[PDB]
Amino acid sequence: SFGLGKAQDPLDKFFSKIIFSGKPIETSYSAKGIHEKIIEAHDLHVSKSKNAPIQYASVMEYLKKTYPGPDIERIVSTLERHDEVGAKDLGAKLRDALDRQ
Repeated sequence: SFGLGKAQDPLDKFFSKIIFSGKPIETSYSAKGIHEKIIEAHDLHVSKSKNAPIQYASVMEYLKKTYPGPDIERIVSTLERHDEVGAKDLGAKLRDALDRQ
C-alpha cells in the first residue's frame, strides 16, 4: 500500500570531514553554511577549545604538506564561487599563497 508522510526530507550535511572524502568536493562546498554551520547545529558553551591553545599564535595547516597543488586550487575556487562569509577565511587563506608571497 502507498502512503504519504513516511519519507524523510534532504539534509544539508552536518559533517565537516568531507575534505578527506575523495569524490565529493562540490555539493559540500556548494551548499549554504559549509564552515560556519556546525556551530549553530549544536551551539553549546562559550568558545570551543580542545587542542588549540591561546598564548601568542595558533595556526594549523595540513593542506600544503600532503597536497600537490591542483587539489588546493580546486577547494579555493569552489569557495570563492558562491561567496560565503562563513567560509571566506578558509578559501581566501588557502588562495593567499598564490596572490601573496
